[PDB]
Amino acid sequence: EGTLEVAMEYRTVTGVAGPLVILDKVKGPKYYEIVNIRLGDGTMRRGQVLEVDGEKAVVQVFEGTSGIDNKFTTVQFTGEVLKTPVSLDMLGRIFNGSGKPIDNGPPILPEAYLDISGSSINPSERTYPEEMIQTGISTIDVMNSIARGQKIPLFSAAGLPHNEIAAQICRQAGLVKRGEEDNFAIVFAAMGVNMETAQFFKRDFEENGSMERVTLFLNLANDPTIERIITPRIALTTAEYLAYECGKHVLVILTDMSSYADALREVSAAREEVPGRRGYPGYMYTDLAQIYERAGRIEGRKGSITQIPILTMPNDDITHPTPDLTGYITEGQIYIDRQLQNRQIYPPINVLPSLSRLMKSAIGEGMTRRDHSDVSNQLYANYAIGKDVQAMKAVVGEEALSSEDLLYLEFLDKFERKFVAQGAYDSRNIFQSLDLAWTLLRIFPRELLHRIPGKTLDQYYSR
Amino acid sequence: LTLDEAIKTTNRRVNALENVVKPRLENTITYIKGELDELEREDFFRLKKIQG
Amino acid sequence: QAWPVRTPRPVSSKLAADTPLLTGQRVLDALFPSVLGGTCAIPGAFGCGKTVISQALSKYSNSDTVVYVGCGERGNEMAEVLMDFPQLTMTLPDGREESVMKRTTLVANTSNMPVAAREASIYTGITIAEYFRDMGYNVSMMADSTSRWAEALREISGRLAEMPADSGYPAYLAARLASFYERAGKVKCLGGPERTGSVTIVGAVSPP
Amino acid sequence: YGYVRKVSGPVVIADGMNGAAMYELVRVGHDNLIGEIIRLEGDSATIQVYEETAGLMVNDPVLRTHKPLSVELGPGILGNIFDGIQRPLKTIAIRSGDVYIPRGVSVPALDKDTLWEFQPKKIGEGDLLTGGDLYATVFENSLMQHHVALPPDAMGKVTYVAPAGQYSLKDTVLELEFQGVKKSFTMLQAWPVRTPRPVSSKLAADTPLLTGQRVLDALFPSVLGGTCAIPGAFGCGKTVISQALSKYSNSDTVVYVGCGERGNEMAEVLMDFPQLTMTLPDGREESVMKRTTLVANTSNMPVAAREASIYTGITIAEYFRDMGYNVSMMADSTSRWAEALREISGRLAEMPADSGYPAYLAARLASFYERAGKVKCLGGPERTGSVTIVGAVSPPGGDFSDPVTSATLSIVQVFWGLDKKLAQRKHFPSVNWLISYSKYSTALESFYEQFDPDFINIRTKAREVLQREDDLNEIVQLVGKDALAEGDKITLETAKLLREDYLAQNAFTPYDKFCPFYKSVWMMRNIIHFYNLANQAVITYTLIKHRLGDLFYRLVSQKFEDPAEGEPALVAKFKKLHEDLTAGFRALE
Repeated sequence: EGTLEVAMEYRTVTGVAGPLVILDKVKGPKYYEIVNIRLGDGTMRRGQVLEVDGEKAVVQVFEGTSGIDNKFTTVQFTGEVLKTPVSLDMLGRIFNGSGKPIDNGPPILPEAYLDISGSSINPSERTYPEEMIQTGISTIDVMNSIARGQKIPLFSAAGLPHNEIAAQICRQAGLVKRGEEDNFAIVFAAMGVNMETAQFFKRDFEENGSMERVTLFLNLANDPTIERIITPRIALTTAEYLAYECGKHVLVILTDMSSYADALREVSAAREEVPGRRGYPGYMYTDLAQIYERAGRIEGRKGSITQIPILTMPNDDITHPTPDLTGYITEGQIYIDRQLQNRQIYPPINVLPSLSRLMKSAIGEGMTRRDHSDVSNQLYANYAIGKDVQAMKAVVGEEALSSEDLLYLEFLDKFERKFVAQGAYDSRNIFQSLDLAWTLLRIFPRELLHRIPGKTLDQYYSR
Repeated sequence: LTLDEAIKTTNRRVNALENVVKPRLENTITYIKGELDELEREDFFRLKKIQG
Repeated sequence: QAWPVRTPRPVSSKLAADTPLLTGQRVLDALFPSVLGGTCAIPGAFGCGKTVISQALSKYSNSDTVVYVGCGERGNEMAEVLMDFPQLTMTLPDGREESVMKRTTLVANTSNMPVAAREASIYTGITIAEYFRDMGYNVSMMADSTSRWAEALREISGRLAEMPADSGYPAYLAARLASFYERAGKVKCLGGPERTGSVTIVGAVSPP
Repeated sequence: YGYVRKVSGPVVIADGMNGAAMYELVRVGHDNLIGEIIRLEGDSATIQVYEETAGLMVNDPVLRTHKPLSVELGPGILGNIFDGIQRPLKTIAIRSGDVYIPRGVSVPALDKDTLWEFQPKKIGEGDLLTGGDLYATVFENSLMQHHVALPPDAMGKVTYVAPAGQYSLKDTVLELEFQGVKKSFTMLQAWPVRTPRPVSSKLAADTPLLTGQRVLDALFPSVLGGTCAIPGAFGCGKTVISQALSKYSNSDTVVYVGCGERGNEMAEVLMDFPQLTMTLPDGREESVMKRTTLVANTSNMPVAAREASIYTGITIAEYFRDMGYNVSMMADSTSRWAEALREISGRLAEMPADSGYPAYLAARLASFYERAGKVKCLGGPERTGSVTIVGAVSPPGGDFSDPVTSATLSIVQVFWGLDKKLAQRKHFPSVNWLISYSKYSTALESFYEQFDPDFINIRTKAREVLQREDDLNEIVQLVGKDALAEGDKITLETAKLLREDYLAQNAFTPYDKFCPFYKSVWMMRNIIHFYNLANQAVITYTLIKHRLGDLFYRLVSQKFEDPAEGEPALVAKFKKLHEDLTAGFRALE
């Protein structure tokens, strides 16, 4: 084997500006080589070499440039890109943003060092998601369902209970069961969460007793802004190792993706890169791809990576660059409405903008019922007509609702009342909920229904 | 009859017209400041980089 | 053979297209028709999943050959294409039963693949379709998310510190996009017999 | 050693500073102009100088400090007045005599020649001590005893302990050796503003911030060590709430922090605090300044000092919490701080973000706000303090859409929402019940039920009544009070009584200047219980309204009672009134 070499330690640091540390007289640099910077005080922090030109090197330190002296700090070039020591033993533990074990436990004994930002899967070898998931919440499963390998985020403005919904989903996560070793292992990324939210996550996960199959990658808002960018990379790399290289299906969760967007914006503004819309970097689409575009099923392996991000519209606007690019990339949306929260509904899922682009394959005959697609389409389409009827009633009066419009208004009322609402710990099965969905569709006459054929639901029978 | 007509007009103005205009004002503000102002700084920043 | 990917394939003389593109969709072929040789463009804002129309058109067009060259698109769409095109089928006038995968090629690179390859994707797609046209067929393509090949432009213009024209895109964006789109059209090919193949560019532009 | 080379406005380039460190404060020129290092390109440095740089001379000396922007803590920190960059305004004025702030003042933050009474703990001369150990306490003044904590990042076996007596900060009150080398510590601790103070464990907040106002105490409670937000731009509500916090809040200390506001406004507030006086629960009369510290940086002050004032204040609050005291910070105008940050960013030519603020504005605001919380102390003996921030916001025109407002609402747990409409309608509390909220109620429910298990149910019923108040409002608006049912009329009347009797305070009146939580709880019980007891009887609304005149008067007076009688007497009176109202509602039914 090629003989090893001890990393060269330099002291030629010849410039500091912003978060970027300049070096000179570097002997044979390497792009994206991880360099750990030791200050004169002796404290150490990591960093990446962003731009390599000639014998120079423009390093981006992690813990901040503060305290770096141009004649007393030393930089050591490890000569290798960032690598996360993934291992099967990493399950049931908590790690910092960069991966420091923070559960008062010994560090990870790596089964293999794996580089973050792993290469893409050859789409010829890529396959298609073909199985539903039993998260434990009615409205997500019944309409705009989630497939074992499908990516889909949660759109929810600030202050909404989306964190509680994520915690409930993670604690109640399970297969359809229509096995425990390959059962759902949950990788729980936490980008830029509050300390109270962090303690809540830790306590809730420890309480459900599923610590044996859940990994927390916590990154608080106190941690450096650049260190938040590598947290999703590490989480997804560990998920890739667990799923493809070990077998068990992984249900990747990342909270506050808007925090990741803000971290990207801060890092880009630091280096003065070309800005896209709203001052975000012009390559944000590619970065959000490299984060999201890993969920899927690989042909030769029995693993599967399901992605459930959690975004937050900053101004409660769907047109914001982060949610817009996500919706471009994320293959569907599960939407949460503040207006429904104003009505004191615990799971404020609004179904009008919520669609799963892979639902057309999750449904079928192996699972669910043969009337799933048509019933979902009707409860998706008649809601818009009910909203239009409500608007007409608001702008004209109660007399505007004719013998047909009043039916749509009553449909909307009952749909928002009974169907959407669910218990904080209710595992409402599909058929029991689909019966009430059929009742809601049957509030309207069985002949005015245009899109659905009568025979489709007629195959199913009440009681 | 007159009260019904006036109430219809008032409700239409409150619901449709004002809520139509205000998003238009927000979009116009975003298009100017969010793009033109950002571009102007970026253009000048690139020019200063060229000079340096 | 071999051919530079930016230099268009030579022809005898381009000529007007006068045969409609039977997409099999009511709206596409009834109100807003397209001709076999013309250029289309579908905006399809976020959440619309405009690639469903793309796939339907590729499946059911009268075009002899389809080159789905989706650039920057999600890999699951390519998985769907590779899974369904063989199992899906079409019939020919001879009466036999055959798959559409026998005539469809994908030069697609996903969004997680490196950025700079996207322009190469687009150009290789158009050159392959040009070759199939010079064969004489009524070949067609549809480049999913050509707007991704503007992010590819500006993510390079930024490294070169080129002067930003509009929203960060370089100045030649319109020029290059025209140089790409202007390669469609019915044309009498070079040499006998008198092949009169065409090529269609059903692009997709995703706006922010 | 070190000479300037290029002076382009605020930006300054100084050569011969190879050993300089990033963000290390430096003294520039003979006038001792103070500026922070930004870029260390080459062997040269780059400094932005806070005060005006006009008149600098090339090759004028530059003197390093080997320390980032730091604050000298210790005895005497309370009571005084300090600038943004930790400059004692009072002593500067006394020493210079004149009024203007000299360009290049060098007065130390705390007088190092003044004497304070010192006495050590029972520690021995050869014992072992570590960082955060409380080895002595000092009577800086009466009733504000100051503990002397051994500085963090310092530990070792005890070598010398100063016996009790009169000493000054320049004296070496403590000396100890970890290794063979020995270090001697005085009573002055320096700590950088940017670096937070070391903590042992971030506890869960479990005690409400009793502000003395019923609306904040019961409707929208705030917990010790919890963030708070105020949309304060007019109506003097910010002044009122600040005075309430200074006088009646549970906090053992208050650290007001004013940045970039109107100079005359800071003059008014800094003349108001000395006039403010608070009585002790033991009957003693004190001055709020004896427990108050004030950091005021007006608009005339340098922009960098305006940005650093907030961090200075939060570091002072953390130092106070280091000895387990409950201390409350009050950021006067976070909007002004954000504008100062924007000006600094524009000076640095950083790439603009949303609405012109730099892209790190949200991140820096979150980093600042994350320092609040109930925290276990470092080092023994065991004790626990808290730091709660009640930093206000000034949205432009009241539109809660500016990035400062959005980030603050995203980070702050409890938003109280002062409304100018209530101020126009002559509302002393001015708290809009329709927009305020308290996200910490779920965590505070433990204490809420421990004090009274029915109090939380009463609060939920009051929230439901407030929600139905607007419903009855449009009901009266569209058809009038005639269509209201007897139960609906009773609910509307009870909501109006709650709004005009308990949800509103009288401040200026001696009887309602301070509202104890006991009186608040009894008032809430006497209101909600009466509301229900009248509700289930549906009885003609007119009849019960006529026959409950005495009950209505008792409910109204349930807040007119002064706190002079104390909790045992007022609680008994409220209980008797509630029993009488219940008897009148039940017997007449």
